[PDB]
Amino acid sequence: PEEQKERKIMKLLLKIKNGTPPMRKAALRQITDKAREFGAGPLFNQILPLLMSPTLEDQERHLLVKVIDRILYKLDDLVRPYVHKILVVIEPLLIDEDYYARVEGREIISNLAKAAGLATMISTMRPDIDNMDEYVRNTTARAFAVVASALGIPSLLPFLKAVCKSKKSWQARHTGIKIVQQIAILMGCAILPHLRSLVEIIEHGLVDEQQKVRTISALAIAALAEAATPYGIESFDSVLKPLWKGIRQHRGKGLAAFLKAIGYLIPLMDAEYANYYTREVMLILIREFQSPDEEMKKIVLKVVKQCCGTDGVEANYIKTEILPPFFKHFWQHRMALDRRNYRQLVDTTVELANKVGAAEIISRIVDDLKDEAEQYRKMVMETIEKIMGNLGAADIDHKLEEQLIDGILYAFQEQTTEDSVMLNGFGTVVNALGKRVKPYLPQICGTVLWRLNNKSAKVRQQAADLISRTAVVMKTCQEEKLMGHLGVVLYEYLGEEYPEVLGSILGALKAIVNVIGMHKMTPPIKDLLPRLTPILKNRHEKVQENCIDLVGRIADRGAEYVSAREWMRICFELLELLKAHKKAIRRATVNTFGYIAKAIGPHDVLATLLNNLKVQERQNRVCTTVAIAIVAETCSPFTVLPALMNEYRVPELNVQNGVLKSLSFLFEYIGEMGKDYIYAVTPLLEDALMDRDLVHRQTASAVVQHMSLGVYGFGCEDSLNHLLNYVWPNVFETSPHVIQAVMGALEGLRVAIGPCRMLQYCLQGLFHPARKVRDVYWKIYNSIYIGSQDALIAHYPRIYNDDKNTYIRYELDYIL
Amino acid sequence: TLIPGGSESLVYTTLSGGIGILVPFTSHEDHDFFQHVEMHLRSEHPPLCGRDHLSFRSYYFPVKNVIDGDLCEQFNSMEPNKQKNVSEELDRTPPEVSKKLEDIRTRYAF
Amino acid sequence: YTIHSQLEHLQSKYIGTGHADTTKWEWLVNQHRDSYCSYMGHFDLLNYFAIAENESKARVRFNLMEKMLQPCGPPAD
Amino acid sequence: IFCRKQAGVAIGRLCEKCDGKCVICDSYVRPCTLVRICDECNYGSYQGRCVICGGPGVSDAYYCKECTIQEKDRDGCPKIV
Amino acid sequence: SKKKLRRMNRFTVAELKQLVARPDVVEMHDVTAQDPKLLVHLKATRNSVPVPRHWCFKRKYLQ
Amino acid sequence: QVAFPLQYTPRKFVIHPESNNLIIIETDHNAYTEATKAQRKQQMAEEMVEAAGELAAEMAAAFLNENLPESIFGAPKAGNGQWASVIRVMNPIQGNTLDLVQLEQNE
Amino acid sequence: MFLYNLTLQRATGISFAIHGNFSGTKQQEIVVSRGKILELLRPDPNTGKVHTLLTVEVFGVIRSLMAFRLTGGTKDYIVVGSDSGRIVILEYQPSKNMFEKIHQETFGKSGCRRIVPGQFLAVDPKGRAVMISAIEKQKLVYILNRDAAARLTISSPLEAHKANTLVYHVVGVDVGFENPMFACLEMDYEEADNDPTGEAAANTQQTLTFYELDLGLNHVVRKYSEPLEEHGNFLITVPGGSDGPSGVLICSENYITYKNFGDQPDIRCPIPRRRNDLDDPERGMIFVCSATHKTKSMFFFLAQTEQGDIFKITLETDEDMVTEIRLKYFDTVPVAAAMCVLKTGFLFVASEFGNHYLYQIAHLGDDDEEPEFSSAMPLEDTFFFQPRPLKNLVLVDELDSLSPILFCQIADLANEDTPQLYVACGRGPRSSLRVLRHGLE
Ligand SMILES: [Zn+2]
Ligand SMILES: [Zn+2]
Ligand SMILES: [Zn+2]
Repeated sequence: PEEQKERKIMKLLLKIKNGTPPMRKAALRQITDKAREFGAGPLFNQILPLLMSPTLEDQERHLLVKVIDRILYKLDDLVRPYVHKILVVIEPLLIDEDYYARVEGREIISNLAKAAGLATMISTMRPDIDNMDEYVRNTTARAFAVVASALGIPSLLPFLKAVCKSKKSWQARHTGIKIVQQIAILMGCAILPHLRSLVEIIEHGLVDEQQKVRTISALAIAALAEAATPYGIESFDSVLKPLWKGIRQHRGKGLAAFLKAIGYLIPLMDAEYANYYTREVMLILIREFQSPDEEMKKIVLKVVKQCCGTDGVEANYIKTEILPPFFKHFWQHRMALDRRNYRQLVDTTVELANKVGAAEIISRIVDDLKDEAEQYRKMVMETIEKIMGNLGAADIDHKLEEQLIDGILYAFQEQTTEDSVMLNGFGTVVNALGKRVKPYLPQICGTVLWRLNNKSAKVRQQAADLISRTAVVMKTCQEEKLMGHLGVVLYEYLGEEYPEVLGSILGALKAIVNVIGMHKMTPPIKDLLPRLTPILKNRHEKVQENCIDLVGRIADRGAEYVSAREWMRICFELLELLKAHKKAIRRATVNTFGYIAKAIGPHDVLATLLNNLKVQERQNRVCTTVAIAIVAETCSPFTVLPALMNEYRVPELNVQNGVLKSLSFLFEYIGEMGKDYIYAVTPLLEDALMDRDLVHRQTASAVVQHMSLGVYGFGCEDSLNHLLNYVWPNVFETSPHVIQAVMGALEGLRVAIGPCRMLQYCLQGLFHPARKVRDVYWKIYNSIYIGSQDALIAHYPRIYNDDKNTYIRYELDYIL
Repeated sequence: TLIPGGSESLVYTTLSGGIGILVPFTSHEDHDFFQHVEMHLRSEHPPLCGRDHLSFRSYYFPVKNVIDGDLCEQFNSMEPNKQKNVSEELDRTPPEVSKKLEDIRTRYAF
Repeated sequence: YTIHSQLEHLQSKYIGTGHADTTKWEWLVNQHRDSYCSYMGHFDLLNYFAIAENESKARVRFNLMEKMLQPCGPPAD
Repeated sequence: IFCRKQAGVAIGRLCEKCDGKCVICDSYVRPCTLVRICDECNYGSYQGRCVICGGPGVSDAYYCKECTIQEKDRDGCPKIV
Repeated sequence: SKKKLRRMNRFTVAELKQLVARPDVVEMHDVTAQDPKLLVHLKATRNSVPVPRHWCFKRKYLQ
Repeated sequence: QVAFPLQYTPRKFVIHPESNNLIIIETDHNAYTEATKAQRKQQMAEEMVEAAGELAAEMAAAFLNENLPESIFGAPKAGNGQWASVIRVMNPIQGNTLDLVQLEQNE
Repeated sequence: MFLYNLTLQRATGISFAIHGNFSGTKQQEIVVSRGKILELLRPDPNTGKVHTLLTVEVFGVIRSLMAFRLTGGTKDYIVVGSDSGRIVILEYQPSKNMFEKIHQETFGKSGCRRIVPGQFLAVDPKGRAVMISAIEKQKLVYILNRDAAARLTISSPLEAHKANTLVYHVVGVDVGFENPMFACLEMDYEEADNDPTGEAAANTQQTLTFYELDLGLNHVVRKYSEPLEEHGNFLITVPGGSDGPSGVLICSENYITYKNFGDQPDIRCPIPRRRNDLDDPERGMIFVCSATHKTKSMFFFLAQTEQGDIFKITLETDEDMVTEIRLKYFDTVPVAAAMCVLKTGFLFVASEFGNHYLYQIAHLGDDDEEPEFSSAMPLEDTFFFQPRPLKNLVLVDELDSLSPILFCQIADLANEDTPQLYVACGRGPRSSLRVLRHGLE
């Protein structure tokens, strides 16, 4: 029988299941064209039990839903008689704690009901909305959400009207209400074309007798608000009142969800409504400020943020109305103990601060700096820090700022975790106290110093950190005793052996020396830097970073204080930082070679760099060649070019290549500046482009590339023409590196010299007798064409027209 | 030459209603100045429409010895932050730059 | 030569490139098409031609895009 | 071997062995612009990997200033797959 | 075969030089072009720049 | 600015140093000269007369009498190879066209 | 030598224009493009004087310019396709009086190439996606979503690479929250270059086609080709969605056509000419530019023709189909690079050579002793009409422009000491010799 046969040949789902990706291509293509002729008749019965098989995997599911959707697009009609079957076997997936079961059932049902018939759907799944089981009601309701995804709400909305206006069953009114909230979850923005039709659907049950329907409808309000935020400035008064009354004449998860939903209604309202509505809802809020519930807390606090954050309600309103119960019931240990409440309580309390100031909020959360759950005072400084950092320290008065600074000190000592929490709190709080902090610098430091004395490393390290934070304001005190303190006491801790603390100590010393210059530093740098030199041997990325930073500052500014001989020894030590395994170190090393060339003259450091070029192993040769480029950039290139060029004569490879690579970087650093040394360097590149070796011409070509890109636009085009004459012959080459550097030289030279000159070099060998030469010229002309295909329009030759074609361009020789 | 006693000039008049002048330089101090002005301006204030300025002015054959007065004259309409940054690279004050910008049109054109 | 898979992918990527055997006909016809696409793109050569002949911008661009089809004679053989 | 299926807005990343070099130029210096990759060499187990090592995406692949002067950085996901 | 037919399809250097409008160019590299009329018109265009010497040679560039 | 019209596209011009006096040469593609303009107008009016039906219905007068200014109404000029010219002698300081030489058909 | 380059007078000629509320208000702004310049003007309704608010350099070529509004926002972004391999998104800050770059997407190489996108660019009427397109082998599409904070985002682009195909235009079709989709023209030079006879040069047909989104499956699928009778330049979009039907007016030579896919039987109409004209027996007629006034009440198109004549077009439509077409002679204004038909009762006629104009609309172009034309009126013969001076439009404003500056001469040819400039400018009948001077009158 042809039907059993069609299924037989149809099981090339084996071709797609097992097999090569060739197998996949053969079968996928054949069926994607046979999707009519094969049909869905045999498919669906082969197909449903694999899609329901217990361990078909993520991408098996992905591929099979690919199949179902595209074959259902294909066979809009040729899938017809299997609708209730697909329906009921996939249905529980939309109402299912796997978001992706929801998603995938949703998408395939979208396409199913889409290329299918709505009639069948309605027919089968009307009588199930009235059913007795909330299980089946939820499953069919989230199904209906997926079916609206598949077809569109419009075709359905009156039948929704029915399933929601039913006077037989409350079961079915609850069902329709959750269908509502479900689409409100799924399609999201896609509702505003209706935007009130569903609101009409739901107006019936927030007053209903069954708490189930009432409160799921509250949550429907929540979900619709959520998808219905921002855009939606129009129609909304036609339902404002059932919301209003159910808010109080209701109880449940729905009410907190509805508070978030009416948060969307507090942003979208006007005074004579957003005064009465808010003012009314605030007493709801005051009774909910003690709500244990989590998503309650979320919804009510989000609400409050927008609600008591409008211009409808005066500061007085909140300060006498919201704050007392709000602070009372949310400023218990429970909320900081909570993982959600910590941050969200923060959010809304910072916003109420933004609303009504600091001289009351700060006062209401002062002594939570001395509570028990260190998490708590941690939270309160998290807030306070955010608050004063955004707003300023001007609002806080005297006694307030006192108790604040003191609770701060406590939090930081009491610290028992390795966290940036209390650090950032401190940094922000003094960052905002600005100049308010003068009189407690004895207090603040004395604390930090006693900590710096501790046995266990961790607290020592912490105190070093805290110094590195407040370092700048330590200045704004003008604390003679106190900034002097931090200076000498950190000179003490310079003996640490925990790299993690030593690095931060170096950071704090640097950030002190920035404010207070060298010649009034508390340890005179005359004793500091001698102490620092034995640290440069600490073979650790963070302490090394900060140490070389500090020594670079000093050698820049102090320069004359240190002696030439010291700088020379330090040069010789840098020469073997160029082999660290971390690249930050090596870039810092090169920079300081630059600074030393500025302080001392360039010539001795350049002599010590060439001798390093003689080393082998490449990555310290390459980094000394960077350093040479840098020395030349700072102290003008005429000082170094003769020595480089002359060193190009020592007969060794690694060094001739070092010279060439260094000129590369130099012209890149110089850029336009190379417009000076281009003439000096040409006769050396022409020298090395007339053969000396493969690598000789590879390297001279790289140099030409970088010179050209530097001297773009400064007129030194005669020199690059001259060097084209010498580079272009290497065009026929084979070695990959050699021909590659040649091609690079020709792109650089293309921007710098223009595309006429290079199209002329490329003219004659486009159509030449050999295929090796045809191919190289078409490679070049391709790269000349891709970049700057639009200049060439005025550079093409004149190519006469034979009999049956026209080839001249008369457009271009109209006279005028 | 346009205005009386103004040094010589090249007037160019395009096909889209544009009219302008190319004006020589008398001192590598002027030259190097605007040279650096725009060499920074390209880097920190690129054109709106995606392009690169160097490549737009070297569309067909590369640039050679012309500075883009219409990019330089954009320093005015720039933002205080960047106005700072660049004039500090020049270590002149935004007054120094903007006056040296305006006066070079002053002595040639209007 | 996987470089070549990529490189005749590049030939497939950029209409107008070449290779060592390319024929005067492909070369000059590609440059001719590009010339047309830019006469259209640049708002001003369009005025140049519109004004040179006595046509109007719709007339101009219609001609151009008709010509874009066999601009340089019939093919090679 | 290259992906080169055209560019996007998804940044690339470097393992720590591969930390520091440019993607093609094989430099170690003066990186200017960030790398972007294609969706196809963006998805799945290939999220946040080393364009070169294949190792875990930790540090950001960048573009040597030469590569940006010659605009070899305007071709797209250069993943050696 | 195909190669023999197109080799015979090829012409004399005198064939070329007499055909062409600018005879200075003609060389046997052109006489060996698969499109010598083009190749010669190109090589006789203005301002264009001829292939290096050394593609024939067996020695590499500056050995 | 202040703008003194022309009727054919301006190609080039030269100066008269004696009287400050400007000789413009103007010329256009795709246009009939003055002569052929009027001549084929009235001639089309003739072939228009010949509808053979009421003879009475006369529009030719209104044809030769209408003159819709091309300055707004587009230029009644057509063909493909059809050229037109003018030389004009004008004053820069005021827009008098003190002389107008108006040339042949396709010259 | 060492030179410094200065522009005294910017380029004046106009190439592109858009109209939108580019400052969020319902006072409308106009954004036109000079050569390498983006210039924004706001027309005051009181006097009728347009103030040129913001004139900016972009250092590139503006090949394509199209404004768009996000679904429900109050601003009017700009999408600019220029000659770099990028699409750019622009906005106005009146607070700083400056254009602001929201997003930036590279997709290829620089210069006015041939297969790199940027020449044509269209949007979807609602503001959901943009398509960028070249004149061969390449088109991409970008999707646009407000972010949580409603600050626009743009994801990676789609593809429609189809070899050997021109494009004479691309345009977005107005669907109602379906998948957006686009109507391009096309052609296929392919065979005409396989045929050694030149036969396939003739006998090749434009194919008015639609590509379609699938935002669910996130790709572009080729829906609907249809071989068109004859090549026509472009496609005016029909205000669909809720208002109007969907569909395109194909502006082909001598004939303007309604057409939409599905059940509609395709609608024709020959173009009415002016009578007793003096134009070559051969010369065809093409629709040059268009502009559509779609308002609370209804919609209509204006399209212009070579001799400068403007026409009105509205749709005589039954339930889902339209039924027939009425083009009725409005008036004739300078030849236009663009029309931007305001509310507040004007329209911007961007001249193409010379001074560009602002007209104000006086009568809807309906119900007077000017005849009536139609797509249902059968005939053996054509229509005609006899034009006349300005009836339905009144010339409010006149902005000067030198475009084109065909010749110059510096001299001091008035008795004044400072030199004047003698600019020979303008095209054909609208040409002139014009005196420039440094003074103000
Ligand atoms: Zn690189
Ligand atoms: Zn990839
Ligand atoms: Zn790696």
